[PDB]
Amino acid sequence: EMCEIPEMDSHLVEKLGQHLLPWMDRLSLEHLNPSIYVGLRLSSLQAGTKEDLYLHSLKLGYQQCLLGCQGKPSMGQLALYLLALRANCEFVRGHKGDRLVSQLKWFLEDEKRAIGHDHKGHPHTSYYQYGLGILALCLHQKRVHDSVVDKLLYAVEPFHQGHHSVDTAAMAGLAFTCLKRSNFNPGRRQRITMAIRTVQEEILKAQTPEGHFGNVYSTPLALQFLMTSPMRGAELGTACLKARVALLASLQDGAFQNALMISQLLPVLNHKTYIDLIFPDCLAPRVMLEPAAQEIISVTLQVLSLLPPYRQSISVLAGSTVEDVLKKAHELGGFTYETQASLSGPYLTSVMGKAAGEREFWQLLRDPNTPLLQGIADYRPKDGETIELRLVSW
Amino acid sequence: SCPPTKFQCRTSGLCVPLTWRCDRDLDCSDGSDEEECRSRLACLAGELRCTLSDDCIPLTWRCDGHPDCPDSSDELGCGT
Amino acid sequence: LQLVESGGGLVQAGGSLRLSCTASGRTGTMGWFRQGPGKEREFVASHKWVAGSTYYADSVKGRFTISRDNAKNTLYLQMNSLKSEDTAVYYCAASSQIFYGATTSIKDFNSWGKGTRVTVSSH
Ligand code: CNC
Ligand SMILES: [Ca+2]
Ligand SMILES: [Ca+2]
Repeated sequence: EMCEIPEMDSHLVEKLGQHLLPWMDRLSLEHLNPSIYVGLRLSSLQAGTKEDLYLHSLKLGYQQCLLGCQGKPSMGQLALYLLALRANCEFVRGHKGDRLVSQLKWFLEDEKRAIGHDHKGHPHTSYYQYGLGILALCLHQKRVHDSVVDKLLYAVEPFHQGHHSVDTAAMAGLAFTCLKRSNFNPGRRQRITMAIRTVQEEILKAQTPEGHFGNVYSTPLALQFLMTSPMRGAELGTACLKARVALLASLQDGAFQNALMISQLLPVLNHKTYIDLIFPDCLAPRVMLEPAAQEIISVTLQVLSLLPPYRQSISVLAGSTVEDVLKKAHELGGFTYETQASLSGPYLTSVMGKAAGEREFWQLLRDPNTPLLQGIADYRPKDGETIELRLVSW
Repeated sequence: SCPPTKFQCRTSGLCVPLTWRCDRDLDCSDGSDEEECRSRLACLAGELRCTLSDDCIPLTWRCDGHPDCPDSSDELGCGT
Repeated sequence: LQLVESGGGLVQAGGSLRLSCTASGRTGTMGWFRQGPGKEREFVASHKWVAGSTYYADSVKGRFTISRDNAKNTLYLQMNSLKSEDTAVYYCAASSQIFYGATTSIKDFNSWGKGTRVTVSSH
């Protein structure tokens, strides 16, 4: 059977795109987002001339900062910039282009070395970014060594334990699919074929009784991967229809606010995936997006990990973000937090002067010990909620 | 129209970084960038020395289809 | 979430101990873990929500049979063909998150039972 997720109401799709639209005018390097560009080009929606300026800003920022600036794009972000080039039917080229390719290849080589031949060692970033990097290079027809593919081939088998991420498995699966379709790494062809099936099975086993693969926010990338190949023996069609039901309910309940999440979902709603960047169709018609023309809440903020420990009740207007609660806590006094830019949005580097170290992140949780599925800007707490910030080791 | 730090592409008028004015890379649409023109650090094992450059590259980057050496020496004879 | 184990006492090798764990509420992944006395804890088997979302540690494969009643929030381990090493305390565990296969490690499970000890006799 095939994974077919049928078209959602054009109105519903349009309002998703309108969430992306304001970002088209935010061209500062801290806000530039190659995933937004890609998601829009693969969608049934367009922003017209704004897109061209956006791509121009991407090429200015990424090439100047990496090869020559407020900040620098990470290597993972460079990979998504490569996807953005494919979305405009471009191959990375010229002397600058060649250098960018080798920088991404160095990223993969360093992660390979960090992982080790024992395979005990962890990557400095994630297996998600490792897969994303292989995919990005493959989309531009740039080859990577079998030894590099093998790390990912291992990371995908159920009991491996490098990660337990439906997103990472889907991205891998996407990387493996590009290798297979391009006939790259022929000395790993059978293992690559088997790994794709492995990822299929593990994703179909992460399905929630509601219908989602892992989490509402894992479902988009999971669907992208599942759409790329048949799955004989399995009931892929049924699983995917159940996922649309779950997806539809989530959409109608305002689950998708975050621009990156929308950018990963929009291709699915247009029957496209990142694998369509092998043979892009840049001139396919797309609908022009036009701009879419009081209660008081108390949220408890608790940071047990820090000594002295922090528990406080913060009063904010309803619909306020966790970041909004954090900002009020700084004004009232006794709270300091630090944030770093991400394509997803603000990321919490520090709470109360403690900044997470290697393999440490500040988890956002709502009692009792339930990890939040959304970021500090995206999540809006219900009244009487306790929001906790815990330093945890990944 | 253009800051001293940035070269001005002719016709487009677009301001691109001054580096790239003569990078052998045609960065402006017209090409106005290029046409107007003009004791040692040891490597790891499992790396090559580029034939003419300082540079070291994983030995698997030999004949991988992509020039990783400035001299392109990693992609020269390239036959079994 | 509360997990309450049941069954499991004093069997001769070769076996047939059934085991049970019931939970107050619906959970994502439910699994079983055995602790040898004095030796940390070991993963035994998972079972997520759908069909054969069954994961087994290589020690128990072929005895095995983790099963899950989603209606009644209750998992089970058939544990046929028992041996010396199977003597241990068996703990039920649960987590509200369904992940990408094989959670295996502790720490990935938030809710635990008190355990049923199982003991196998050599004679
Ligand atoms: C890798 C991983 C993943 N994560 Co995290 C997970 N698990 N994440 C991160 C690591 C990240 C650390 C690393 N060195 O990579 C990790 C585990 C510590 C982080 C932490 C969590 N993650 C978060 C979830 C919720 C998000 N993460 C995803 C982006 C989820 C991703 C899945 C996905 N679908 O994208 C994910 C697989 C891949 C991230 C990536 O590399 N993108 C590629 C990269 C090129 O883009 P980037 O933006 O430059 O990547 C950076 C950011 O992703 C940032 N980051 C990671 N997660 C978040 C979440 C938010 C809300 C924000 C603003 C930034 C991040 O860390 C990266 C820098 O390394 C997200 C889709 C995962 C998911 N399916 O649940 C989820 C967002 C859902 C949404 N509505 O947007 C947490 C909030 C969980 C929690 N309750 O704490 C938390 C972020 C807390 C905070 N301090 O602000
Ligand atoms: Ca040039
Ligand atoms: Ca090469």
